[PDB]
Amino acid sequence: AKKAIDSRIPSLIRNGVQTKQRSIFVIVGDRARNQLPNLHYLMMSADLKMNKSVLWAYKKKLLGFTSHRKKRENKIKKEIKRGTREVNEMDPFESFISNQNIRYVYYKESEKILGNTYGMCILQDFEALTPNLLARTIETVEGGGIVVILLKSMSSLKQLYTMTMDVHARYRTEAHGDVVARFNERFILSLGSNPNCLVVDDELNVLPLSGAKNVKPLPPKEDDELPPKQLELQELKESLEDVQPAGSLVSLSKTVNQAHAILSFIDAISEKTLNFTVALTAGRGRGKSAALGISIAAAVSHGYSNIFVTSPSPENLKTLFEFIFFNKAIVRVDIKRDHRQTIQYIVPQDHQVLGQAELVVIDEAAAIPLPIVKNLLGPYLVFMASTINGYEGTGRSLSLKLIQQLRLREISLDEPIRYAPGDPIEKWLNKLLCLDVTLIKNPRFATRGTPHPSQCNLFVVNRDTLFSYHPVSENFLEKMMALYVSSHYKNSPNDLQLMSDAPAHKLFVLLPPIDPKDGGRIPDPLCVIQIALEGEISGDLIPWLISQQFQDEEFASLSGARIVRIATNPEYASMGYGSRAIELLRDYFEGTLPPLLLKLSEQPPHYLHYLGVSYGLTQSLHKFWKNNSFVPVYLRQTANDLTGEHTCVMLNVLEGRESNWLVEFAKDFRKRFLSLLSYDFHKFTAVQALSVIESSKKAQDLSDDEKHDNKELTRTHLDDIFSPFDLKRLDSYSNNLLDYHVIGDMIPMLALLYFGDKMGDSVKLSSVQSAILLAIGLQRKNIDTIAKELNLPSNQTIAMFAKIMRKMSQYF
Amino acid sequence: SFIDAISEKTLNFTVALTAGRGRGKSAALGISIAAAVSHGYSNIFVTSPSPENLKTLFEFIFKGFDALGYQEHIDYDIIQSTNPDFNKAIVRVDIKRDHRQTIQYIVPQDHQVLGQAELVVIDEAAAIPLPI
Amino acid sequence: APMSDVGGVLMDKDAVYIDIGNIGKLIYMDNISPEECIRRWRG
Amino acid sequence: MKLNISYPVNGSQKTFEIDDEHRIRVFFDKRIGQEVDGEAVGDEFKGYVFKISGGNDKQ
RNA sequence: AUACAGUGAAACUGCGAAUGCUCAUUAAAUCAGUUAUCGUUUAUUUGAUAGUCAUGGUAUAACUGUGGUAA
RNA sequence: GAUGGUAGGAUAGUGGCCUACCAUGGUUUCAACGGGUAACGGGGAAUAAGGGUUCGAUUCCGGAGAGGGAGCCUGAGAAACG
Repeated sequence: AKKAIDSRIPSLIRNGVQTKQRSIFVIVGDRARNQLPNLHYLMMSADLKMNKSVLWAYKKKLLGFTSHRKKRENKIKKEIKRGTREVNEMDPFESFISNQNIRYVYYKESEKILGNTYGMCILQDFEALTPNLLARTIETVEGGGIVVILLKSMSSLKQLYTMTMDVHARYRTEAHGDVVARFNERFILSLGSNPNCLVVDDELNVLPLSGAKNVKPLPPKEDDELPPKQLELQELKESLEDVQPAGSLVSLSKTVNQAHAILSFIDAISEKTLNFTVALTAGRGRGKSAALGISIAAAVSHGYSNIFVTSPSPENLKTLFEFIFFNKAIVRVDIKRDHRQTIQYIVPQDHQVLGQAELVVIDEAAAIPLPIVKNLLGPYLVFMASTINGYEGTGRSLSLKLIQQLRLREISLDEPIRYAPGDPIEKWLNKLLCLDVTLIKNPRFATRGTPHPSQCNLFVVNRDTLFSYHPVSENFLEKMMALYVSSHYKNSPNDLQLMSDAPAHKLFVLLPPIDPKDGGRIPDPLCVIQIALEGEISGDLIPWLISQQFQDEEFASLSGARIVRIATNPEYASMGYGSRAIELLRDYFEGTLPPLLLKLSEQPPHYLHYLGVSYGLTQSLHKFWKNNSFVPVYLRQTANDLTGEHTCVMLNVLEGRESNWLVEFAKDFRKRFLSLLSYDFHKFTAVQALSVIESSKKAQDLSDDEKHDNKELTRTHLDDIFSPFDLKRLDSYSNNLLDYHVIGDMIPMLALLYFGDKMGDSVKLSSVQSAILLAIGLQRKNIDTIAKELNLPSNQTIAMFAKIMRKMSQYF
Repeated sequence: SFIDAISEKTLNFTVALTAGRGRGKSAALGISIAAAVSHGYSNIFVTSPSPENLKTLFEFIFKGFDALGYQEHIDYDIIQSTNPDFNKAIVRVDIKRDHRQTIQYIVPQDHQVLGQAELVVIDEAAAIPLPI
Repeated sequence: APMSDVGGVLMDKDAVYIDIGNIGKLIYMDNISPEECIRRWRG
Repeated sequence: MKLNISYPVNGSQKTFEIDDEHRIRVFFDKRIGQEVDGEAVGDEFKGYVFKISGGNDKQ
């Protein structure tokens, strides 16, 4: 029973390990455990130099065995004592377990595998494949490598059988509820279209049903199968020895991208412009931090004195300090000295320290708020480090608009330090994960040239048909996702799985009108809207947070929808296509396959009491919704590190139900904001506060209400609160002889009871004067801070102050 | 003594110079700046309680010997249109670099600089109350 | 034991069978004449 | 967060996985033997009354 | 056998588990002999031996089931 | 505490075993004491040598340890050292 094996299997593994690539296998079957270690031994015997370690990832179970060596040895010893074996017996699988090197890892601990390199990885649980996870492991598998997925489930077995028998039809059972792994179906089909993948069973009877069904063995008997990056490795290299103190470190530098990025930094060292940043946009692990190590090496060998390191968090300063080449002194440690020995990490909020400093490096600029970004782009020298094509941070267009609101040359790192370029798994992964965002740069719509909003149309998407892997639908999907990534600032990879498989989530496209010729060419979106049905119709967010902030069993019984994403482009931000789409969607609510594109008409929505948008608070979008028709509902208090802005939610209702509890909430929330100023957003912009308070004023002075209006205060309660000596000193500073502290003692509650609508109607001072009042009595900041806020270098501040408190005095 | 204190690889150290009136405290602080940027790691943060003579405190660069030339408004570094005789480029200029070519200042009321600082040079800290 | 069985495989010619289941380089830098060798080394 | 909730008259002990931060932070800061409602945690737990009996940490 | 009685795993409980090799040298110390214990202790052995509610409450283990953790 | 008294604690039990309170003693050229002793030593301890010239065979060595000082725990009996 020493059976044969099809040529595809060892042919693929040998060809991969001599092309420095990665292969991927999926095993259906009853065991797969016994068929694994044959592959591992086979891969070493294909090549004796490649890395040994195998990573095993699982959700919470282990297939028929356990890891603790004491447990396995005790069990097997006791099995000898109970007499079920022979003394010197160990099967191939358990041999593999207790002989190789394994890192076991959970799913949730997926972040402890970042910097390592593994020879093989194993994914045990197929029905919980987070995109973020899959990105982790596949990126960290070294070249000449194997990625193997185990597929013990009859459910996926029937799924794949059905898909192979009919690509168009599928198999969906509602025994799960309303959750179906459309992302996993797309995974399986794209894997079918992979150029070096394989689907195989137990006993390795390879299935031709999918994958690279026909690989041929290369003749690897040659030394010239060598990439152009290898071919133009350093050949005019000044590696000579009479003097080469940086030539040593350039020879340490690995790729040609690393080498001429180092050339960029040395040209920058020669360059003596003051306000300057040297920009590296990199793929991940491609020599970014390595270039950081050579940059710090060169800039302490020859640079000013040393550099301040700035990071939003302590990320792998592990490797940033692990770049070495003996403690620092004036001895021949220089080319090893310009490294770990000056351990002084600082916090990136010390931008004035940075302005003083000789040279500053910034790492992963995508997690830095833009005011901090400019405060570090003062008039001095900075090395900017960021990851394009990348999770957890910025995008290409986001970084370009960053440097354009900023400002010099940029450099992008691409060549992977581990595996071979042009990699099939890397390309296929970029395709499936959909991070190839270049659709903005395409020559059809590289410019902003778009029609006018007189005719634009919403389309609801049959997302099942969308995520069904059909190439035109696929094409449409990267187009819209490129829009999505350009629209946001920072993105997570699981979100694609989120809207693909989340039942209550819906997507809409504002599109130009149909081409009247045939409708055969590709539609090209203008805006994309992501919402989710949330409420008693059932999404854990909105009624929960409302119930927490105010006891409202009525709100618990309510049902509506939350807008998660508005999706436009800075090329289209000129006019308000989003406002067009907003009006259209609000009008829709309050007024052999299923088709790829469904018209908005043939799908009745449910009964939506309310619509609420959730977003990180900014001036532009706040102004946008404020010009639009949403009630300011809630603002958080602690701005996170990443966004730098407190979260904030808007609501809007316009139905036959005249709500007015929204108006009650608006009055409460304006009062709450009045409380919360000078507490947590003690220091933020007064005109922003002004915009918020007047938007709240609009919201609680919307239509359909008459008891929500303010009643006039009483002079009885006035004298109840104040003191006649305070009134005397009010008239005294009205005579302008006293001190502004002796008025600021009583300024803030004057602002408080002033900012009620009684005094709002009595005396109208809604200008820069009211801005100054808000700043000095409720933002409670210095007169000097107000002065440089208004950029008025004189006592104009006290001029308007004297005017307005004078107006108060003749009121009194 | 202070360069020995600098060569000490500790994080925290206090170097104190209690001088009488009329002994060149500004000369001592500028020498501290030149020393601890020439061999020091990164750069130094300088604090005075007032807009003091930090301009000349940086002007003690290679001059400031037997003839110091402390002048009111005629002095050449005080004059804006100047060549400070010790200009910087891609040159071995370090001790003639850690000075008036990089005039920088910290208000003592913004004490977060000196709460996350690495090396500071302080003119006249006796007037500073103890918690700050 | 590469040519022999281990695990459960043995590798044939191709068909794997499985079971059932400075002066140093200055001198030796040979495109240099000794004249400029000693000239450089003196300087 | 996994919760073993038992009702001992029926002998019905059932576990639940919760995915949030908020409901578990509601149950935070308690000792064994006390009581916490079901309305602060679950829309399907209104009128439910749950007594702590024990637990296991993450290790 | 409609209480069981055969047999019997898990466990309660009773008792035993106080009859192993290596390293260091003391001349009333040890050891041998001989006492004494109207001055002590004793599970066990055997021998005697106590006139001063047709039946009171408990609990567990095991079992069942639900879980945690690399262990 | 060296000798003894008286009292008490302690011990299963006496007894300076231990503490108070005291008395100021005891051993000694009859050599105390001290030193060395190869003290793997000796004991008719041991069966003996049913005739080797003194020799065999057995038994007691004596104590301590069970990573190392320190402390605790049951049982009739442990200062158990698995």
